[PDB]
Amino acid sequence: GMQYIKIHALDNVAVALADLAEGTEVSVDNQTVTLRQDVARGHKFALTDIAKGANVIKYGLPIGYALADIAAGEHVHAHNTRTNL
Amino acid sequence: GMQYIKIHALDNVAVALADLAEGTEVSVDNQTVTLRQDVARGHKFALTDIAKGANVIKYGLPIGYALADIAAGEHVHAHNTRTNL
Repeated sequence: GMQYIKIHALDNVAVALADLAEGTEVSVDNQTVTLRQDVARGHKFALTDIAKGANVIKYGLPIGYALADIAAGEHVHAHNTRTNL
Repeated sequence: GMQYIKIHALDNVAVALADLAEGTEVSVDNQTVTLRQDVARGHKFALTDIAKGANVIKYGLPIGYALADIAAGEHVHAHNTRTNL
């Protein structure tokens, strides 16, 4: 099966579908993303840089914002984002 | 776009993509259901009954479990499920 799902075309995060190790390369939307941390199954990782204060877009919706600068390929979770739904 | 997304074929929840009113009839992945509470954009609702203790399945993964019996078309959130990812 797929290692990740990118739920919606506008999303700047994808969800890991397996426990993915730091340094793993993923092919998403005709580009490559390299994980910068371990990302547990079900957790988000960044498809692009998400600057501090910038929206996390998931399901095509702004679901929250970054609490600090997040780099493409980093683990996105409670530590570095706030969810606003 | 749609008013909801069922992300994976195994999921027993869908994600509202707009603020859906109590009463709305939903059709997805050949499945129908009628909403029993308002469901805010970005929030989950049950596609089928989910018994107390039973997994919430989202992204094709077990992401958590029900704290109480959940009826098809109910709002699924912190009040009636726990997330274990």
